[PDB]
Amino acid sequence: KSLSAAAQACVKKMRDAKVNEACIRTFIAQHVMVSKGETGSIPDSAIMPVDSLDALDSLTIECDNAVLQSTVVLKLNGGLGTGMGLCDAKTLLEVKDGKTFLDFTALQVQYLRQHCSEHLRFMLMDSFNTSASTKSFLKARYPWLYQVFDSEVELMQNQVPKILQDTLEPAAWAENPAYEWAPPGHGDIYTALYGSGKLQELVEQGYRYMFVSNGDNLGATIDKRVLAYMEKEKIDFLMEVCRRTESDKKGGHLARQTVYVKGKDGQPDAEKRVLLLRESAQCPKADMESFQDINKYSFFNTNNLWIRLPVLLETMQEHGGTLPLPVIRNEKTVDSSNSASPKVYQLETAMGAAIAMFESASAIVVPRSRFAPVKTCADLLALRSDAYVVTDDFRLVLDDRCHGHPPVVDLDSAHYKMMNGFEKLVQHGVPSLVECKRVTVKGLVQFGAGNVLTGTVTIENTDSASAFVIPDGAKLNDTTASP
Ligand SMILES: O=c1ccn([C@H]2C[C@H](O)[C@@H](COP(=O)(O)CP(=O)(O)OP(=O)(O)O)O2)c(=O)[nH]1
Repeated sequence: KSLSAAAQACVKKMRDAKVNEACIRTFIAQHVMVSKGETGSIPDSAIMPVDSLDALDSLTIECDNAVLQSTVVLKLNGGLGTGMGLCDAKTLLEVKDGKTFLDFTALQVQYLRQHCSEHLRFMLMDSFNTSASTKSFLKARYPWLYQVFDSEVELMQNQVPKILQDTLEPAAWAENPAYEWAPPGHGDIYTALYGSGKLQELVEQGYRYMFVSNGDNLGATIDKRVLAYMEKEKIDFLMEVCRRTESDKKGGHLARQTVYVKGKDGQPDAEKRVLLLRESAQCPKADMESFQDINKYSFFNTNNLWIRLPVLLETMQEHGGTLPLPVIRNEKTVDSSNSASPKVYQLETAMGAAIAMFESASAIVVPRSRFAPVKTCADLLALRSDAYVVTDDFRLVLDDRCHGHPPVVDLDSAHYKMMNGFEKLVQHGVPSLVECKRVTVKGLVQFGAGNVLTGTVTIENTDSASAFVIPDGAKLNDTTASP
């Protein structure tokens, strides 16, 4: 009511689409913020760095199994993994030995149900793109999960209209009606859990803790030392972070901020703390130096989050059924391929940003073994290789002969960024990267079946007339090999 015609059009639009009401309430709130000209900037003058945290390696103590019976595991399955040029679900790529990401997860859940807590709950966050494939995979590979897939496993992600930069109205593309919508970031999970009523369901069913992570990350597995830690320190929201390195200067960082509880009564000294998240887009042009200074801001979000659900539900109800979160303003056109299509805004939230929205919240430093996404085919190769190994609880860990360090793989992105070409590289077989510090492939190359490599291994093809084919059983140590 009393909303600008622009907003009113969006409501009307989403109504006809039969869009969940929790999404419309949330999105309009976000639409208003933008319309009022909220910059969304997070300057250094508004924040202080975080310098000390508990480490996961230091905790020894495991929780009892009764805890795990009220735990929910939720993976994010929205991504298409187009970065490797794949038009279906990313989690469905083979990782090791005919097993996909979705395989290792399902097998890990299986372990916990049998050997620890049978009441453990598994859920998935699917986009419209990933829903069918995910269901079809489970129907063949994991019946029990499929059986309930529709009923309590699958949580569908919402879609939100792209608004015109020019009038903030819902964009209209007659060529492709589907391009009028966009996913609202992975922070939509909260809005999805509320409107679907599945938050209310779980809590009523006596489910307290939930662990959320990215599907493409095989580092993220349940660790009972984290659950015990939360119970002991009464934490409602725990964000796993790894250390920010030279490579991570582009990535966002964990920071802290101050508000005050009402009144100045008590000892007039002690302050408050809130933990927030700052993406690069939120940082102003002037503060970009410190932002990339990893000695000041030393931690980044691994997106492995443990949440206390009843508290989470309570919090949303205080704010009228939604969870306010900082809104990234995505500047695009309605059809990304068309440069001359109408310029639009896409409003997106991050799931890690909610940390600042909880009274009892914290951040724990985990080893980078717990942050292992496969963004590229180079990363995909490492896992196929014998450098890694599958455990009896179905974890993926680095073989002991690597002595803690995983083989760096450089692939020529002209040929190998695409999974298509990449498969041709490994077509005849797979090499042994366990003893290989660094491997590099330039130009067009195809591997022999059973080869092995040690130390620095460079493979260069400048000719690029056909492909340099490695002999079977060939061995390369601290060398470059061209034809
Ligand atoms: O909105 C989301 C975003 C991510 N993911 C999952 C899938 C991802 O593995 C992960 C984070 O992906 P991102 O950094 O967001 C990248 P991007 O989603 O642009 O990727 P593709 O273009 O789809 O390939 O969480 C979701 O389930 N929902």
